[PDB]
Amino acid sequence: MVTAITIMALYSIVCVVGLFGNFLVMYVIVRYTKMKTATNIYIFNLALADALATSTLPFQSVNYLMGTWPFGNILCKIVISIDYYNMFTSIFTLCTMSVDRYIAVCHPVKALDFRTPRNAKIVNVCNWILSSAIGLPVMFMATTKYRQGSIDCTLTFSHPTWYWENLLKICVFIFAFIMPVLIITVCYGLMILRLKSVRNIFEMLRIDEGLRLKIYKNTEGYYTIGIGHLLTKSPSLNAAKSELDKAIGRNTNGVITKDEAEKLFNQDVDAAVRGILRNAKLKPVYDSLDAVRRAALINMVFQMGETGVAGFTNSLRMLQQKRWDEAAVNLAKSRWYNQTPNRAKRVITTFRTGTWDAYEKDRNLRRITRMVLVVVAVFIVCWTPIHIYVIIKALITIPETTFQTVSWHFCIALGYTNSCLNPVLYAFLDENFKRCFREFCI
Amino acid sequence: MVTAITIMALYSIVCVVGLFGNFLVMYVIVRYTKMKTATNIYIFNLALADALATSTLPFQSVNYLMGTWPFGNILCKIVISIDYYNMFTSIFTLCTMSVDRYIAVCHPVKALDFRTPRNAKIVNVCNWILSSAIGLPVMFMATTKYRQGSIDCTLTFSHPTWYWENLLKICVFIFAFIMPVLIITVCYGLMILRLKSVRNIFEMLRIDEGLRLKIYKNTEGYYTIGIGHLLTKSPSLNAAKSELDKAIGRNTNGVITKDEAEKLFNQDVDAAVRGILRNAKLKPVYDSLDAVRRAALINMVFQMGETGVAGFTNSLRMLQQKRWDEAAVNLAKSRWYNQTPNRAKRVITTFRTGTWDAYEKDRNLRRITRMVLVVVAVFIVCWTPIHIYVIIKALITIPETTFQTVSWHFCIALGYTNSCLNPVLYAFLDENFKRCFREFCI
Ligand SMILES: *[C@@H](CC(=O)OC)C(=O)N[C@@H]1CC[C@@]2(O)[C@H]3Cc4ccc(O)c5c4[C@@]2(CCN3CC2CC2)[C@H]1O5
Ligand SMILES: *[C@@H](CC(=O)OC)C(=O)N[C@@H]1CC[C@@]2(O)[C@H]3Cc4ccc(O)c5c4[C@@]2(CCN3CC2CC2)[C@H]1O5
Ligand SMILES: CC(C)CCC[C@@H](C)[C@H]1CC[C@H]2[C@@H]3CC=C4C[C@@H](O)CC[C@]4(C)[C@H]3CC[C@]12C
Ligand SMILES: CC(C)CCC[C@@H](C)[C@H]1CC[C@H]2[C@@H]3CC=C4C[C@@H](O)CC[C@]4(C)[C@H]3CC[C@]12C
Ligand SMILES: CCCCCCCC/C=C\CCCCCCCCOC(=O)[C@H](O)CO
Ligand SMILES: CCCCCCCC/C=C\CCCCCCCCOC(=O)[C@H](O)CO
Ligand SMILES: [Cl-]
Ligand SMILES: [Cl-]
Repeated sequence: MVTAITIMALYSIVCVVGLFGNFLVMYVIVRYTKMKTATNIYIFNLALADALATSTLPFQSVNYLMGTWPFGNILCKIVISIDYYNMFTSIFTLCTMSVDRYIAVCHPVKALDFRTPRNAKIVNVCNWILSSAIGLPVMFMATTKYRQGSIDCTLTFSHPTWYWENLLKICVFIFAFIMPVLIITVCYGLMILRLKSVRNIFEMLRIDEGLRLKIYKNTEGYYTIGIGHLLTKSPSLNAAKSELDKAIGRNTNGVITKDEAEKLFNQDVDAAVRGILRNAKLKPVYDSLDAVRRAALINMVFQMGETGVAGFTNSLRMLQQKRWDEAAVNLAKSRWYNQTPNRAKRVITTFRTGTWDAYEKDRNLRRITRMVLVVVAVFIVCWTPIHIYVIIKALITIPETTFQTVSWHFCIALGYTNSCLNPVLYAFLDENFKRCFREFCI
Repeated sequence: MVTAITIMALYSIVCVVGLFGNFLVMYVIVRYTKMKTATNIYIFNLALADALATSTLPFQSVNYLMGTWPFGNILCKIVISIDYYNMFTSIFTLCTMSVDRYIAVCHPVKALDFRTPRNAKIVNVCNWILSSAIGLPVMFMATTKYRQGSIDCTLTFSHPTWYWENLLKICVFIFAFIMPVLIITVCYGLMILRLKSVRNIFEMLRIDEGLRLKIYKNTEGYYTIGIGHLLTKSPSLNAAKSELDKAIGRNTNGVITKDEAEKLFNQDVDAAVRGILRNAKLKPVYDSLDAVRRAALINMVFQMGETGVAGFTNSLRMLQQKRWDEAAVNLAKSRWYNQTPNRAKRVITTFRTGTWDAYEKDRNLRRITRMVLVVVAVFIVCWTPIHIYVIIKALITIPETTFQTVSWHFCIALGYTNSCLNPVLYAFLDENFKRCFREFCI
């Protein structure tokens, strides 16, 4: 029974540090207002699940040693239910984390709208409901099975037993393993696919304008669609939809496609460059610029039009003579800046530096992405052997040796060990987290 | 038997366009010297497999219609063997493609060494050997099974039959589905993790120097290790290993760790900046520069040392006065340029532009990565339903309805349809490929 006792020891470490760590994490998330972010809401869900599983650990270890389940019927139902709930909610939360990461990175303008932590709370609730769809019947079908001279807290079914058992094994195998992993993989691939640094004007302006496929009132309150493409001053939707129909050639109903937006984009960019070329105030300043600053100029022409950018005589003067800090200061004193300060700040920085540093993303995204990725990898390493082992046993017979039981309980074990591994990871891969940890320690 | 006839029609389309397409692809790869790249070698392997499966298609359709296998014993063995070989070699090739992509992107300096197409050919061979480990016994255990009034080309086993059958199902399920998908996922995650554009000096210099963890003779023929960190002029390894031991503090034996290289890196970068600061010729030119050009200066000090970069009076003059094209031209006429032209070209471009455009990667990488990613996604969409369906049937009983057989043969069908889907994809996601296609068409 050395296996049983080593299981007890290992499980004691996992239980103590697991509970301690997850309680610490949840408490920290709840307590500080700085710690309340979408990522941290998801992390909270994860920590909750882990805390529950670890809570059920000590009852299992004494089951190992006694050879019986003393704790009754209801507590058993609770235990198994918590087991399944953990298995589901964990990987589902990892999924929502991968999706949220993908959104935060590949769709920043859209990200700022719905990446509020309340949405993370909502999707966490939905996670728990979907998981309730499997967890509740498991809680119902769990009971105490009496045997010759022992007691079991197994999940039992009516005849044919192997049927319902293996059916459950299928459902968990598809929904709690295959599908979520596939979703994560798609998120990652799509992420590599849609992530690329900004070195040109087209990328630059999309950061400034965004991809909105429906007609929306802009900052100035005018009906707009695509990437910053303006339609009409009038408030009526038809005069905007008919202009959209005119710009496209087919009846839009107020909705276009990505290719139609990209096509609408390129013509506006060239129309801006064209407009510059026919302007005797702009065209000279145009050729005096490096590509980065030339892009900044097109950005202004894109926004307010050629006639408006024409009346920037002194800023244009300073630009043509290459007086950068002078021009930047003068540009910051315009009504343009007063209207759209953040965008103007980026463009002015582009004029001043000749570098793209006003656009390139913060390192926070990279750090959090790294964190989530590593967490996911650890989870996969911990849960893959058991998910596979179960399916294997379900459909073939294994030559009973001590090695079989050792490997089996080892897989179950590490499957539980993930739960105590998690908070330790939060410390290393997150600076605010290790900061909170230090605040609790020092 | 409408199912059988529609299967025949569908399979005729898949067979004709599949064979045509894959033969076309393979021929194009073989014929042109421009088409011989690592990516295209992998693609060749894929096309080969697909061509084989499609080759086995027509024999199956007549099996559907006749209700018997007329084609004998050997041809049957061939068919099933080809089936399994396709299933394995395809996804293995996708794996090697994801790995090669990851290498090409995240380790360019290392990439240029072993991304020769001969290595792709070698790994293709190994792919076929690993796949031979499962394909050969399948070819042996395949035979003609006679029944009441029909004939089967099934794979049959001795008693217990379900045991060996389900065992095979397990092995294919782990090795031809789970594990490869996991490997791909790890490649993608690691890719996002190690991919980031260049905006600072540390990234810049790593591009120029590379991460080599063993002591190697550099371009100048001196013993070097880490990121461009020099050791000794002497040819003896000990005097280099002892210097490495001295630089680290523990006995290295000529091998360090990534953290030790990164630490060795930061001190050299600052030592360069320090050296500049104590130089009355360099320090003035230092403060006159924007961050990008300041990085270029550190790059030179890193390479040839403070004393060498001191004797660039005229280039330094032109730099301080901000005469960029002048300085760039003058720098290109140095013995520095004559020695290491490619690196010097990048640094000079950095001095001339103030932008990082000499470092940012080619769009070819992005395009090919996109291609491979999309191919992989399509494959997953095509092979997932059947891989799952098989496991399901292996361990539970399905209520026999027409819907069951329809869905089943539909899954098998699309599983075969991937093979004809592939070459069409090569046309869209690759410009050289659609160019070859046009050369064959127009
Ligand atoms: C059925 C056959 C059997 O031997 O039951 C004793 C079976 O293996 N059910 C598993 C046992 C392991 C399990 O309690 C674990 C691991 C896991 C993975 C997959 C899956 O289908 C099943 C399981 C569980 C339920 C979930 N817990 C999760 C904790 C990490 C260990 C049963 O269902
Ligand atoms: C065993 C039970 C059965 O009903 O045999 C008739 C079984 O399902 N074996 C599968 C049938 C399908 C199969 O011929 C296909 C698909 C596939 C996927 C998984 C896997 O384990 C097995 C298979 C094959 C062998 C591979 N081909 C690949 C072609 C794309 C269709 C058998 O083994
Ligand atoms: C790190 C991850 C990806 C690896 C996946 C682990 C899986 C594939 C490995 C790890 C441990 C392995 C099991 C260890 C013990 C046994 C008992 C033996 O009599 C039959 C094989 C069997 C059932 C193995 C099946 C495959 C197995 C479950
Ligand atoms: C696109 C990919 C990721 C989706 C995965 C497809 C899988 C999960 C789906 C697609 C078709 C589905 C099968 C369709 C037909 C049947 C017969 C039915 O009596 C039992 C369910 C069963 C066996 C389904 C099992 C699940 C199934 C195999
Ligand atoms: C059996 C388990 C069932 C789990 C069901 C889902 C619960 C988990 C969902 C979201 C986690 C909550 C994070 C903290 C915000 C709410 C508490 C702190 O409150 C706040 O600060 C808000 O502003 C107002 O509530
Ligand atoms: C039953 C299938 C067994 C498959 C075994 C592995 C074969 C596939 C491996 C590599 C693909 C070859 C690509 C073309 C290069 C060799 C032919 C063209 O030759 C060349 O041009 C070379 O320079 C010299 O050979
Ligand atoms: Cl960036
Ligand atoms: Cl780049």
